[PDB]
Amino acid sequence: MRKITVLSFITLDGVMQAPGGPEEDTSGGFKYGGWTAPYEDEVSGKIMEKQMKPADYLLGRKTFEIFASYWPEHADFWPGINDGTKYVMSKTVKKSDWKNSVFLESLADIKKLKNSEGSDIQVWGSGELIQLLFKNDLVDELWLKIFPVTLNTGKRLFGDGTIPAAFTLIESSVTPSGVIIANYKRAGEVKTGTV
Amino acid sequence: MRKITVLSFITLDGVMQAPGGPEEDTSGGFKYGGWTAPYEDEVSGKIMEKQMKPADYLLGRKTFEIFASYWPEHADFWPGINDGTKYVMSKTVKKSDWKNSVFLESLADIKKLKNSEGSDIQVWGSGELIQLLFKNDLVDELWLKIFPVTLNTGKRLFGDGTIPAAFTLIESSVTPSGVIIANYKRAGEVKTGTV
Ligand SMILES: NC(=O)c1ccc[n+]([C@@H]2O[C@H](COP(=O)([O-])OP(=O)(O)OC[C@H]3O[C@@H](n4cnc5c(N)ncnc54)[C@H](OP(=O)(O)O)[C@@H]3O)[C@@H](O)[C@H]2O)c1
Ligand SMILES: NC(=O)c1ccc[n+]([C@@H]2O[C@H](COP(=O)([O-])OP(=O)(O)OC[C@H]3O[C@@H](n4cnc5c(N)ncnc54)[C@H](OP(=O)(O)O)[C@@H]3O)[C@@H](O)[C@H]2O)c1
Repeated sequence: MRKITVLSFITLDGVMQAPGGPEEDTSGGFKYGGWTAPYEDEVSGKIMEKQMKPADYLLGRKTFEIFASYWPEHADFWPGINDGTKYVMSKTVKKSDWKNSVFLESLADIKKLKNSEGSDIQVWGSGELIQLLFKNDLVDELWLKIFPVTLNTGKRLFGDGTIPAAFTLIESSVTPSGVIIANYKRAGEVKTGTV
Repeated sequence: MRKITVLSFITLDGVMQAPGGPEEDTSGGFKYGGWTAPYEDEVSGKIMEKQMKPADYLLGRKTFEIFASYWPEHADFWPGINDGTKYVMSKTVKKSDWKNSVFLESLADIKKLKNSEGSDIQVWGSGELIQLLFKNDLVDELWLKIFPVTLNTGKRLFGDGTIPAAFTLIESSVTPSGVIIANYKRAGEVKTGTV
């Protein structure tokens, strides 16, 4: 069994659509593409230069295609995304000219990939796919960056597929710009009591 | 002009409902009341102590009635809520047995209270009222406790009133139990660039 970590940038109110630029995702007429931009410093760059080390990858087709239009030309900056296998969930795509790209189609195939032998899997973007992974408790770890911003609309990290579940805060950090780094571990079932 | 702070206990996915006990709020058949119970410790107690200093209060009727059923009999632990004036939004309750209870019926009333002179206003619970506050940008600070848990359903802090807006992280820390204390300051507009 391989470990699956979901890495995500989110607003205070859990929005994750289009962090990196105004046209990254125009779904719904979303007007705040790029909201992650004003909050980038150099300690953040180091923090997730460590989070960008070589692994394998699991992606929704849309996030795969966003990545495939950029990163094949910037392997200097992120060699992990280019050298590691990228398993992509899609029914409409079967091949890519980006090397080390395998296309899966089912929950069953994701289960086989997790069972199979190989390096730990990273998930980036992939909100819809993440809903599928959450609903089947396939997500072993969460690396979140929470930014000091609220947006009403936009795709959400905790959406349709969220289940009730408990986590452990492995570690945390703060950013000179006001971003909270929070890395959680899956910890079984939700406990209730009385205060 | 008084400082309206909103204080709130939220899950990773931002559920606000019924933090303290299994029957605290059973709207929707919510089965996870008391989700903050396993996560309370000494450090949380001290941070609350600073947050429970004598202030004025602004509540939704429901949260006021939950508070009234318990807090007038425990003025030793939380004096401020008994001594301070409680401004309660309702069209249903015009008077209460609780000392220092004033009942407001409209948005204008909340603004006039804000325009007024007095102790700074604290807001606890009151998710629906909070929605009204957000929609008109009347909230100036946010003191959140984020808990390492996820629940699907439930009343959310950021809901049908959340508006796009920027914040400044004015403080943050972590409890040994794994909760993240994040206090934020309202900071003008949302900025987008290109990473
Ligand atoms: N905040 C961040 O960390 C971050 C980082 C990067 C990107 N993003 C954003 O992430 C978003 C990615 O777009 P998206 O989440 O809407 O789509 P996505 O998950 O990246 O990919 C959606 C596609 O993946 C396939 N798929 C996903 N789930 C499936 C399922 N449960 N069953 C069968 N097929 C499934 C389908 O492919 P087919 O149609 O081909 O069959 C589906 O159309 C964008 O908004 C992007 O800006 C966020
Ligand atoms: N996470 C935390 O920190 C925390 C702490 C304590 C409690 N809570 C939870 O907060 C929740 C409080 O219940 P709630 O959020 O449903 O309601 P609420 O905001 O506490 O009060 C509901 C009542 O307030 C009045 N009201 C609120 N907004 C109004 C508006 N825009 N216009 C006119 N009147 C308005 C109305 O009174 P009338 O109907 O009387 O006219 C409404 O019925 C509970 O679930 C509680 O468990 C959370």
